[PDB]
Amino acid sequence: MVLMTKPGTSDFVWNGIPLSMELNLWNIKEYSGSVAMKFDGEKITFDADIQNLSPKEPERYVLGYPEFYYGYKPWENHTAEGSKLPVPVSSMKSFSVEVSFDIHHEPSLPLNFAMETWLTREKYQTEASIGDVCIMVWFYFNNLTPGGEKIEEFTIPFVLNGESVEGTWELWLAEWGWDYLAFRLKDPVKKGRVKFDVRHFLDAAGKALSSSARVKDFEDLYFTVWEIGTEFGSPETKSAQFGWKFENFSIDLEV
Ligand SMILES: OC[C@H]1O[C@@H](O[C@H]2[C@H](O)[C@@H](O)[C@@H](O)O[C@@H]2CO)[C@H](O)[C@@H](O)[C@@H]1O
Ligand SMILES: OC[C@H]1O[C@@H](O[C@H]2[C@H](O)[C@@H](O)[C@H](O)O[C@@H]2CO)[C@H](O)[C@@H](O)[C@@H]1O
Repeated sequence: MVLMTKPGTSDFVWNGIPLSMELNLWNIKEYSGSVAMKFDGEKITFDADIQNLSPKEPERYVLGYPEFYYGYKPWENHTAEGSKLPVPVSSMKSFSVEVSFDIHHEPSLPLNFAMETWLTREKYQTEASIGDVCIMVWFYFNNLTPGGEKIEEFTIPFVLNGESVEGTWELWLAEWGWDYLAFRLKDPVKKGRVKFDVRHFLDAAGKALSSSARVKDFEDLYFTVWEIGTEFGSPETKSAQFGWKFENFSIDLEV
């Protein structure tokens, strides 16, 4: 069992897949109270009951992103050993991700259940900047909209509780220090099981960025990681009570 009760990263293995879990309070300057993240071989859980919160940088809006991930997270210059990522986007034929989740939170708290990747020009960057892309996939949100503005909608299939459905995904785009693309499901799901192919979101992102002056050759970027977690907070959030459980994780990367 892996148990963390303060910010940090631990590597673990879940049904043979090497992963990293990060009790990530990246934009919190100070807090009081409790946080706990645990992996027991079958499930990863997170719980927070924190108060006296203030952000390091209110311009970043959210306060943290407790998560787990497969691959190399640029910002932490970290990857567990044994991951098949990073690989160039062009080499990915398909990348299936499956997980079951159950999110709970006080009603007022800005929060999402979001997955993400970082597409970078070089294989092991320690930051993203102009020319790089962040792609997020939001399956749930509460009192939180993605950054930038909504530009498009895409119909992309996924399997929900074992049934193939067609989701309608809003695409939000922001041009910051790097390009931010967030796909947000229009019928959010707070608890369930999802399976989907990341290649559909890479394809949509490539089309959306086809006329970009900032992103040069999208298919030559490196797909570095797949992160799964919950962003939370806004610049006004002073306390946060929420938690989640993830189970039934599997992936199939075909390169
Ligand atoms: O900016 C560096 C931190 O990024 C964190 O990821 C953020 C990202 O910057 C946002 O634009 C959006 O994609 O949500 C992410 C999660 O909140 C990263 O988790 C931190 O480790 C970095 O310090
Ligand atoms: O860290 C950036 C953060 O942005 C979040 O969206 C904010 C956005 O930054 C702000 O300019 C706008 O006014 O409000 C939204 C929130 O509604 C975005 O939700 C996160 O994914 C992203 O991490």
